[PDB]
Amino acid sequence: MLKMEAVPLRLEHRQEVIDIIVASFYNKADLEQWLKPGVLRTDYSDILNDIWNVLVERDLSFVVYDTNTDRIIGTALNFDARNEPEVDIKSKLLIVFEFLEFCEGPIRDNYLPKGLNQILHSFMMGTAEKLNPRENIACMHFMEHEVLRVAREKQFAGIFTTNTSPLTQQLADVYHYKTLLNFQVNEYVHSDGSRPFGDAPDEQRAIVHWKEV
Ligand SMILES: NCCc1c[nH]cn1
Ligand SMILES: [Ca+2]
Repeated sequence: MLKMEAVPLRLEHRQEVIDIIVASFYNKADLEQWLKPGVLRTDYSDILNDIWNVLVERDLSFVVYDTNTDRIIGTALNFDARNEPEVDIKSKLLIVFEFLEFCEGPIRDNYLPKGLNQILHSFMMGTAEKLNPRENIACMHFMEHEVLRVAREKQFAGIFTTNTSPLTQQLADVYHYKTLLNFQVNEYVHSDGSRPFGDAPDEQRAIVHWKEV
């Protein structure tokens, strides 16, 4: 049985967190697959490197250790939704973030509580590549449990995330996240009139989830 411990993010975790996020997203992420070609592994690591110091300073993020091997198997990256760094993104990931803001912005700024320390934004999650399905499932349950604990302990009102894969969408639902938007990703229109995810099947959704704590 997999037994785990959540440790707050520290400055020396940078490369381990990057390796997990890159391995967890590059050529796997459900939105970026439609921007091919031109999704580079360094596009993800460039973003994390720009935000790394503030990410650690805000003290809302954590890694998950396997306490039997003392190695990191997962990580949850969080910010206050109203107090997030903005990075100029020179990569094609900028369209993903603009799409996510298209989903989140209207809901966040007009329907969720105003002020800082209200909305805990679950920004990225990931698990190590070598985890088998039992370990992956267990680590995701452990990270969801721990995001809730951080939210309560840090006195946030709730947890806000856009879930873009079927697994994270279904996990959100069994953890009783409320659906605020279920958007068909192939209908999103970029500023140049194109549809960057237009080739995606009609069934691929971006679901904006919210859970009060
Ligand atoms: N949490 C938003 C899902 C996502 C996709 N790509 C990057 N992030
Ligand atoms: Ca999520």
